[PDB]
Amino acid sequence: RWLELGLTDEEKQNQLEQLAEQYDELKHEFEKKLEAKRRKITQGDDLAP
Amino acid sequence: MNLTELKNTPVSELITLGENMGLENLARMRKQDIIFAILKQHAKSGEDIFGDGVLEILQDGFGFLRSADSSYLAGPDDIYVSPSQIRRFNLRTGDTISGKIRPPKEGERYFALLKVNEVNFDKPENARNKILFENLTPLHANSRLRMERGNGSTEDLTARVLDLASPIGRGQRGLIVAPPKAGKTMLLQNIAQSIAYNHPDCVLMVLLIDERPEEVTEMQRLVKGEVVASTFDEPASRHVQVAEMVIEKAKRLVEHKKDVIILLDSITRLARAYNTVVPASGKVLTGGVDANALHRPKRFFGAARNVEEGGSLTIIATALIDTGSKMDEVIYEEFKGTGNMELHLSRKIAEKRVFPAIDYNRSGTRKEELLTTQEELQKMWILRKIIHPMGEIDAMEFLINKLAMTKTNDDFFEMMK
Amino acid sequence: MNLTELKNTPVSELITLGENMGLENLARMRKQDIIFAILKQHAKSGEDIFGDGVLEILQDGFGFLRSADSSYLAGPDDIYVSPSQIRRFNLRTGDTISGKIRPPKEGERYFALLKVNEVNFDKPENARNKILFENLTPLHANSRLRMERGNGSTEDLTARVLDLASPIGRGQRGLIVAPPKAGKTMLLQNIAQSIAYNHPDCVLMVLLIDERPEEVTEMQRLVKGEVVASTFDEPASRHVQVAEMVIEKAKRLVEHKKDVIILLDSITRLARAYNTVVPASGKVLTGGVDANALHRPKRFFGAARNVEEGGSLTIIATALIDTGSKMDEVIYEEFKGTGNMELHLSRKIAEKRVFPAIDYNRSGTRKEELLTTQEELQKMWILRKIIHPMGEIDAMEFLINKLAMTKTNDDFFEMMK
Ligand SMILES: Nc1ncnc2c1ncn2[C@@H]1O[C@H](COP(=O)(O)OP(=O)(O)O)[C@@H](O)[C@H]1O
Ligand SMILES: Nc1ncnc2c1ncn2[C@@H]1O[C@H](COP(=O)(O)OP(=O)(O)O)[C@@H](O)[C@H]1O
Ligand code: BEF
Ligand code: BEF
Ligand SMILES: [Mg+2]
Ligand SMILES: [Mg+2]
Repeated sequence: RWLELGLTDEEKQNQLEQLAEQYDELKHEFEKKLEAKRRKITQGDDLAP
Repeated sequence: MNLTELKNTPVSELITLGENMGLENLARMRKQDIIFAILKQHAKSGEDIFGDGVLEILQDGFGFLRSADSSYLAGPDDIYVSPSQIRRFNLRTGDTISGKIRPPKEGERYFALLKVNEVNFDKPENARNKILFENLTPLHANSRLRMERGNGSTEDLTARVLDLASPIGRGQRGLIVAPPKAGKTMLLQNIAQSIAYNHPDCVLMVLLIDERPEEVTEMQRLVKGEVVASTFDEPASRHVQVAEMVIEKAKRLVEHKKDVIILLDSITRLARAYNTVVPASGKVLTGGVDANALHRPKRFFGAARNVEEGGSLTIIATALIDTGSKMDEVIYEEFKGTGNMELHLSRKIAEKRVFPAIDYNRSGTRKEELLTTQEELQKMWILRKIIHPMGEIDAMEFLINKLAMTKTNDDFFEMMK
Repeated sequence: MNLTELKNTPVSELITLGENMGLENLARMRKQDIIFAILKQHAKSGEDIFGDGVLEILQDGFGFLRSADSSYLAGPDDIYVSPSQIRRFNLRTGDTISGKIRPPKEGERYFALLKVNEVNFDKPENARNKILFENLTPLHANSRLRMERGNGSTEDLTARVLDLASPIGRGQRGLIVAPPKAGKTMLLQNIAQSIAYNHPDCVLMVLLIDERPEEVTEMQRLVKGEVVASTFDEPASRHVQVAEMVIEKAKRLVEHKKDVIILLDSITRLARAYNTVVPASGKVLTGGVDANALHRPKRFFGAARNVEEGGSLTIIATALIDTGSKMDEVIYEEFKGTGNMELHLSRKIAEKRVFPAIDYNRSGTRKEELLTTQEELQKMWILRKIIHPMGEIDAMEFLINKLAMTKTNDDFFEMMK
């Protein structure tokens, strides 16, 4: 829960930021897939006129 | 690419840039989606994108970073922020954020934040170790605000009168009681010019609620400050939204040890918006007013204070009277014993074209001893004793006529003896 | 661990202790839940926990023990008490309780009481054998309160004037009639300092309703007493809540044979809160006032009395006039013939910067013969006869100018002959 620290910013914090950005992108993609599956399995089905 | 750069550009320059990019006709649609589409293109082929604004937390957990030039409005210009930032840097409602953004991917329409570069013009590391707002220890006015420029033009004298009628300092609550057609607009304009000229270090903000768009336009390009306003062609939702956002921005900024001074005109229109947006709680007052409809305006007005630990927040809200409604009187009566700096503008003097029409006898400031020296405050007392037995119009006549020849206020005090 | 210990600590010390405990960032949230979380941790690893406060009974049967530093507000700091205590020790609204507490178990969020150590600074055994409040036999003022310190500083003379204008004793009802901008704030401040310096044995409480937070802050750390107040950024619910809790605390404390003296400023704002919180009963008066909206303020004011069986309750509530509304006059007229100690502060003298501005001619005290000796009261009568034919301003001029040179009040009486 403490992925974020600070030491020798010039490159260490750069790599840590790249990693945190990749993590945020991964979480966003997972949430997108989650909501897509949700709205797909919860959308109103057509039955008959 | 910076967002504020395209922001300070007029619409014609955005049109020219979009036509230089060779796209579909962009001049046809909103400035909002104009900037949106040109940013989408230039970010399809361009660097990292940069942006800045103020953050508002939604009830879904995520947040929206909006611009003050759009008066913090919802639209394609906004920057989406995830709750993961609000857990990592523990973001807050009203934080001045500036950082890197990117285009939205498949199915998304809001630009996503990449890395916070400046949080309230400060370090995110230093954004943790901060002090809470109401957890602060308020204090009386300690440092006085110098409004006298020293040049003595046609309008500067107006400010000088204030300097001898009701001195203001950082952390003081100012309330202006004036009927319609009394000249309060350029009163605030001259005050803002003077406090922006004398103190370029404190961030200065104004607020216009239910105001005409002409004054909004002429103000947003004449004085310094993020001139945010709320025109009457929008419902109370937008007005209370501006209230929330700018009051939270000021709160965060004083929490960051900065002196913020907020100019509101008028507080009665904002309170009316609060009343018409808040649900009815059963208790009605005279004129269709809710008892709970004044709670949030009272919060907004009392947010200003002088912090001991650092920074300060001074509010100057104007109040309307003598306009006939029930709400104006009930609100002004509710707010009378709240502010510690009354400025009364009598229309009885404005009808004679004697500007500024200031009720010096009915005006004053409590705890004014902590703003001026002993002899300054003594001269103020002697002059108040001299001018008090006089009427209203003749009082301002003598004041303005004697401040016309002498040019510095202490010289006026000297010559008054 | 005592709760009041962490209570008297500033927020910075709580932050340092929480960081010493090595937890999640606690400086981010309320002082309320700051103390809550640090207590939860230190009680996960720590002794029995101890706490203290005032109890309020809920309509569910249970009760909440709250703190006066939070002005008896609802939050995680509160201590839950079961109705089984209210059956065993037969607890009551407004009891000063102090006892052992523990963390809440699974699913609970309020600290639970273990064993009452002190009930109103007294034994629970002796908490049974007590006398009811209205069941007491009221009496007139028997013992006078000495407000003169004897040093004669710049402000102490103010109190001395009261000692010759309207003597106060335990059980007397004091009502201050003053317009805005009359200097009543530091009037109560000097009175509180004098009665806290002369009588450290009687528990002294003040009440600020709809007051500015600056005065609340400067008062809660300058005088002795549980300085409880109610700022205007909360609705009438909180104000009437403070009214209930502190009046019940004073009632229980005088029931325990203790002299309680309550300082309220102002009674008109509290009555306005009562009006705007009470439901409408159909009968409106001039200015949107309910007939039943004054019943509870009248109860609050008349609660003060001088008990024969032991202890006493003296209330000093201030009233506002000359501020324009309908409510101020209707309330002051309703409360005029209620209190037996009028103190009138004329703004006509405060406009001349003659402090304290006291209307000696229009002031007085009924049954003043039971507070001073024969010659003291005779000298008071002779001086009243001397100063009554004079005006207002010149009256206070002579009073203050002749009390300036002499330093003890009886010496002033002697030299006045
Ligand atoms: N300092 C000043 N210098 C020049 N003209 C002024 C000044 N103050 C007021 N006025 C006059 O007063 C009018 C102001 O109108 P407005 O701002 O709408 O007043 P209000 O807001 O009280 O209705 C202008 O027409 C202007 O000529
Ligand atoms: N004893 C005193 N000595 C000097 N100045 C005083 C004294 N009492 C009052 N004042 C003046 O009166 C003002 C009191 O302000 P305030 O407390 O708001 O009055 P009030 O409480 O009556 O509204 C101050 O500006 C102060 O200069
Ligand atoms: F702005 Be005006 F006083 F209507
Ligand atoms: F505090 Be002042 F009397 F309004
Ligand atoms: Mg105007
Ligand atoms: Mg006062």
